[PDB]
Amino acid sequence: MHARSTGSYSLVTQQPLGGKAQFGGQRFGEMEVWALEAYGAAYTLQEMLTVKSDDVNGRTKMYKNIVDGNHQMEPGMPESFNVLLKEIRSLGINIELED
Amino acid sequence: ARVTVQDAVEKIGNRFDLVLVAARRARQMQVGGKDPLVPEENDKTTVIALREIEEGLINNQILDVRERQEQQEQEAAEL
Amino acid sequence: EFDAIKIALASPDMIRSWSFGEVKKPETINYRTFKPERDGLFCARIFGPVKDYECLCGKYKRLKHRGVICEKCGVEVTQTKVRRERMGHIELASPTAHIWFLKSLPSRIGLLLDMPLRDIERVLYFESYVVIEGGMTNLERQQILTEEQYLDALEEFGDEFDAKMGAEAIQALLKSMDLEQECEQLREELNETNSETKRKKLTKRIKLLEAFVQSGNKPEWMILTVLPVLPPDLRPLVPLDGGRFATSDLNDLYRRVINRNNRLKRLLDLAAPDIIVRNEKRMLQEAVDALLDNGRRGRAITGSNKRPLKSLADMIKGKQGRFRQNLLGKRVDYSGRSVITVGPYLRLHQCGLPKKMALELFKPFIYGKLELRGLATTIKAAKKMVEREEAVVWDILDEVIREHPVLLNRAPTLHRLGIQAFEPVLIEGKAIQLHPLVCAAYNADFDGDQMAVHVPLTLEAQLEARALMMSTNNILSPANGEPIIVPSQDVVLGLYYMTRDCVNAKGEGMVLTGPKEAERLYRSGLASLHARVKVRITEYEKDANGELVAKTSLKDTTVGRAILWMIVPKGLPYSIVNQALGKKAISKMLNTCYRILGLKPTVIFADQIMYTGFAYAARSGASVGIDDMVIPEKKHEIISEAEAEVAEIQEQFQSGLVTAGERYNKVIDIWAAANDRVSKAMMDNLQTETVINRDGQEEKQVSFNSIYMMADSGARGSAAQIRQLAGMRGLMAKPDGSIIETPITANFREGLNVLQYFISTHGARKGLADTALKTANSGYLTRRLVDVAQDLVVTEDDCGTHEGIMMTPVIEGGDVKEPLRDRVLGRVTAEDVLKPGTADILVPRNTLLHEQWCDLLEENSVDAVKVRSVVSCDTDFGVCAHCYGRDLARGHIINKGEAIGVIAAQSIGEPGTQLTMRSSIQVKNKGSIKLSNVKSVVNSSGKLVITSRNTELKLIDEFGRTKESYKVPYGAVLAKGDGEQVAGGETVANWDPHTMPVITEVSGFVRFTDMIDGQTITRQTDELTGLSSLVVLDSAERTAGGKDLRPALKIVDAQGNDVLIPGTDMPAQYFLPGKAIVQLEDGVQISSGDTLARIPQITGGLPRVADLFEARRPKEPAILAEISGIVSFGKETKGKRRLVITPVDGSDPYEEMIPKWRQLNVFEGERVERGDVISDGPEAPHDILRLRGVHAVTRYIVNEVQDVYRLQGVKINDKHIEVIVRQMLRKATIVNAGSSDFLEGEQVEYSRVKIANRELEANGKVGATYSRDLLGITKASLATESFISAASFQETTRVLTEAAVAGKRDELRGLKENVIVGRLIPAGTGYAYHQDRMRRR
DNA sequence: CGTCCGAAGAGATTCAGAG
DNA sequence: CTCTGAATCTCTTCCTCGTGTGGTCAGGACG
RNA sequence: GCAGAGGUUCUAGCUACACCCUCUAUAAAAAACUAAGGACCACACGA
Ligand SMILES: NCc1c[nH]c2nc(N)[nH]c(=O)c12
Ligand SMILES: [Mg+2]
Repeated sequence: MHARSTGSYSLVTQQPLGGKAQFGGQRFGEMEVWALEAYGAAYTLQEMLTVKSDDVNGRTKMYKNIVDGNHQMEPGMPESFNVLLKEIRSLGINIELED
Repeated sequence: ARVTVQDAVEKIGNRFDLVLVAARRARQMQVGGKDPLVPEENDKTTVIALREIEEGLINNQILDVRERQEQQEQEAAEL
Repeated sequence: EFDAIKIALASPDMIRSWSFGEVKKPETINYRTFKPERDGLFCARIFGPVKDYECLCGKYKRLKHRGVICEKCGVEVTQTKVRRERMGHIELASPTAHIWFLKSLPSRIGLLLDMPLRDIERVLYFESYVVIEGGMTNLERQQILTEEQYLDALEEFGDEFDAKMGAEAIQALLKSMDLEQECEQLREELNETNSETKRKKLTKRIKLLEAFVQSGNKPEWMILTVLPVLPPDLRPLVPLDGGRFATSDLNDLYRRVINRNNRLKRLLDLAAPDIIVRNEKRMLQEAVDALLDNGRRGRAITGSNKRPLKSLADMIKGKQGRFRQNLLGKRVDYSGRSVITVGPYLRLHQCGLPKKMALELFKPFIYGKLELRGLATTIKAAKKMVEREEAVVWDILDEVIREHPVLLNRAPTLHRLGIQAFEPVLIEGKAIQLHPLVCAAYNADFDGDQMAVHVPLTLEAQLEARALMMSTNNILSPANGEPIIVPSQDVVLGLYYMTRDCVNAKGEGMVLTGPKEAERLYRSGLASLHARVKVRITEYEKDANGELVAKTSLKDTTVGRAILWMIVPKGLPYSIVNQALGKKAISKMLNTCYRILGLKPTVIFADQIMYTGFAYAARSGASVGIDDMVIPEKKHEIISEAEAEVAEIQEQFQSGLVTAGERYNKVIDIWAAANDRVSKAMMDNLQTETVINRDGQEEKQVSFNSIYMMADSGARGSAAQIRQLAGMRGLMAKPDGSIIETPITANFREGLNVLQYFISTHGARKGLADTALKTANSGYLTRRLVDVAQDLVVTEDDCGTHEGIMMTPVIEGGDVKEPLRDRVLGRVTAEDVLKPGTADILVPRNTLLHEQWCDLLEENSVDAVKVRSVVSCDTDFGVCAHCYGRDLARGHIINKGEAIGVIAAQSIGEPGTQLTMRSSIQVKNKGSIKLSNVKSVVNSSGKLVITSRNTELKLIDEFGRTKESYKVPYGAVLAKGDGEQVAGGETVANWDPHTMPVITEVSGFVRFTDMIDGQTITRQTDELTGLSSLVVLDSAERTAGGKDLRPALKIVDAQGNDVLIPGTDMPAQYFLPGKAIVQLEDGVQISSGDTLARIPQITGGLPRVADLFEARRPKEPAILAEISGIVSFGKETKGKRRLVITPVDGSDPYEEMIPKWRQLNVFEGERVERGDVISDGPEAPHDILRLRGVHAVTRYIVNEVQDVYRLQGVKINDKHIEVIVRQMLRKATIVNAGSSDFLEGEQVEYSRVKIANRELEANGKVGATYSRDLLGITKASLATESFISAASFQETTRVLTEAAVAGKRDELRGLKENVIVGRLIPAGTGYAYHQDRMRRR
């Protein structure tokens, strides 16, 4: 048995380090993502990929919303994507988010 | 407590839209100060919204018309 | 915010623009004060502050000073989170090349300069000289010179000759190269080139040049001159274990590069000897190579226990990089994990959840409600109240848990039913209880299996986990329209024991009032569960529209059946609960309830069935004992007789009558017969053994043996497993596959000998080892299938097309494997299919075929219905609703949005786990016979010998339904005329399978046309026929003159007057192949059909499915004709046997080089058509596609995949395979450019070329001719137009390099590229939002 | 106190020998 | 006699989660 | 922190997303506000 609502974040800023020794969250692997995509699941996918795992401006906002009464959500953008962008940019390849 | 939502999806065949149109009602009853139109049977806002949809009291058109009426009242309030 | 991600090639100016400083010192931190280094990798003025709103020198950290730059330390007071956003740059002393572009699949810089990769490798690492700007001397600009050769050339002429060494030479060469001039020159040479060998390289080079001139890139940007660095936070170096403070693989590489650069600068300013400077340049280049991609050159920088260092490239690709470990499969919060438990008291829509787990999963809601109700004031007070576990906390938790679904999830979630929603029911244990009925869809097991509990949070999530994922809404499986909640083990046994009959039990013949009286009588004890009585029962029938008519009658049935009637709802009739009620009966009962009634009563019916089954299985006390396993009494006699037969066969072997193989086969056969007899005896002694006194003479009854009750009902165990417990085990197999002669003649009830146990261990170990890798293979196949069909969302409603595949019942030749009533249901008619009666439109043009419509087609005996298929859709970027068909899990037309790609991928991936990893044509019934493309020529004997070799025997009954289909080869001796009512059980075509007779189309006389005796004609004494026969040797077997004189049989007269084939003026010639026993000697009268010659003549598991989906060429592809023409031997098999196949009017002489060892089925004078087998073998899918069409390939691949799947027993609807096939053939090569911008050799997307062709056809211009291509799923997915979805599948480096060079821009719009980004996927409930966003744009 | 010191197939290649 | 089909040579990939244990690195003087 | 300063407490508590209070030279009267380091490799086991 191991249930954790919240815990210390990783270097990538993903909140669940994993395991029982250090409070962790069960990995929502690609297979579960595909299983959600098979249904009409779209909002739960967003809320399990951005506001639940790694969004420094989303997790605190949703915590404050939850402890206040309304269960809304601010999408934001995953920190791991910014980490990927920086890693690719450090490789001599210019990748940007065009508008 | 709504166990099966088949009666609710009769109103909206798409089913994906049914979730979207009930989220608005649930937010209106949770965040906004709108009383439910069905007898509140000690159920949460989501189940109340689904039950309201089943009876035919809440859909996209009716909710949009109510929002338009609220907008008109706001216009009257602001002179 | 952003709408698309754009990739490109980084410029030195852009690299400096990104940088916020200039890293110079190869240090990290001080191991005394632990402070950011002055100009090291871990700095503060270059990258950012270490502590929030505080300077390094700790001076004026007001926090109102942000944006102020403290001059004491040099840092600017800002937020700490800026240390993971800003970067720095290193100024390389000498230019260094990028390994990702130099050493890749196409060698970008090698392709650009048209220089071999070896020479560039040599010059780049300071080994050889390339002399840029050659001049008037002998050597040119791109000449390669050796070191001593360079010295000699320099001593010879000291003019503008410039032999450079190092990456500077490559930089100068790239700068000097003018792209446009090379573009026109390469195009001119492409025009000049005649063949395709040079044309391939020409096209690739011109494509690279055009890509470079199109996007905003420069050819000299590939050589890095300023190296950027990762933000310092991203490389942590903070283990803090015992003060070590040293765990960065990336940091070591950066320090290496910096140190090499600094040493090179020092040597350059010190004017060191050229050799030393060049060695340091080599070291710098090696360091940069290791930093970018370690292990690509051939060596690996290491030292940490001799383990390779992790470079930047290793942090992006693979299964551990930040592309498949942190971007797709993000770990989530609000999750739990525990073991499972049964908990039968639960309903269908709820599940157990431990209190201690729920109090931590739902903590924020508890805090919120505690604050709202006023129990606590601050979040700290609520926290303390929660940790104290006070009584009020539990009451609050019982309120925040009332209607909050949770997503229970197993680990290997293959299909969509893996993660299902459930309402929580709070329990006091430590395990999440799972409803027994839903333990089948999960593949759930109770031997310690672990599940994960996730918690939806938002209102949309809670509504969705109620209207899309609750267990009540998932009744029918997405793949096959069969129920997914099926009673499995205990409930079926209880129902079977409940609904049986005994010939004489207490309470027989009593006239029971009703089911209430039956229950009262059983509970009291005056009667027994199973005893035939007469009880009136009110059966409600819904024959009237929405009206339930009551029919009360005295039906003859047992007490147990009468008790079960209360559970059954009103609508269903009574015949459902009057049978033995095994397992298929219960499943059919549930299905009929779901059909006649709605979904709402079905859930209650299932729950009541489970409860009653559990209760009346507990009341039964069904137990297994040793006395239950009854050994047949005749076993010893059968074994003794089998041993006697074995001894007799051994005696025959000793006498030499039979051979070793014959003896082995006979022993195997007699042992198999003995096994069959033993099994039959065992069954006859178990199924009806009970004899009971029926008020007089004893009467036989179906037995009540516990093993037989557990096997007949279907609870657990088939007939073979019962056989292994009482009868002989059987003939076990040796590891290689040979069946061991001596079988295991001992059951499991009796003792098993040591040798017998070893032989059993063989097979057991084989099975376990096979499964161990079956799992991984199925996982990989499922992943590939998902990644190939991720972007398929039903966008439009009606395609509007008029084409479609032709669905017909499939008959292998023995019987109809799949009737038309199953391959048409759930699909929309492509056109107006009419009944056999002419001018009688039965089904309209566009109608969904519901069960009633399918029945109408069966009643009229239609056996050919045109059906719209997803491979024939024309809507670009997504199929339409009508083309797809039925939802297959809901029963209505598919709603706009449901992702039919992932669903089908999982549906073809989930069954893969259980799939294994390793003459006289007879007639069944009476009906007419058919022959297509028949060369009927009756011989003198009076038999229908047919020259046609690819014709079929389609037996059509009086009703028109094709009962069976066969095939007859060249010169097949028939027995019945075409279109004649044949008899039953006879052989329609009794031809000899071994021989290949060459018959005479026309009679007359025999002439030896190109058959001079001895060389090809060999009249050796043939004692087989009692007369010297002119056996034609094989093409290579005969002499050189035999090949020179191709064996041909002309038809002539007594005076050599050549007689022609009726229809063609040329004389009839029979080009006999090799090993052909020709009988009629030259100058002998022949008959019109007399046989001249006589020629006596893959895995199907998971690898078969993988090979089918990947379109892998077989070992020996079937050589097919590319055009319809007359075959003619080009030469005498000189090295490669040629075959000139030229048409009658068509002049194109298509020639194919057939290997000599390959069997050539074609003649040398026949006329093959496009798509005719010339060399027998497996048919390659590419050839089928390019020859027949897309519909034919689809019908081939779907049929083959279904044949593989049908053998094991699993059922998958064909549309799931069809969408994958459609996702395969997405590419099309342009044949004629037309008036469009497309070039000639260019793989363009089919949708794009179709759109361009439509646009051109709208005005007065011609379109573009294409040719559909079939790529493998592992290759089609890698050739998409998005560089962020292909990079997530395989070969990240290659995809990234190819995208960067071309400067592509992914416009998202996919179903995985939005998962990576982190926004609404445009498949599910986000479809409306995404379409609104598109409307806004 | 820093400072310097197997397998299985695919691509990606040549080699080639005959007509 | 130059590119046919036929070898020849490097390259990439190989389920999916838990429960855990142990081992863990660059480079020591030096002015 | 109304700006500057100090702050009950319920680690630390003008930024981490933060937030509030009283006060006029410097601390002291008061309640309501929020979750910090995780680099790699071998071995064993479960569905
Ligand atoms: N984070 C601000 C802070 C420190 N101490 C405090 N004491 C009280 N009463 N209020 C506050 O807001 C603070
Ligand atoms: Mg299990």
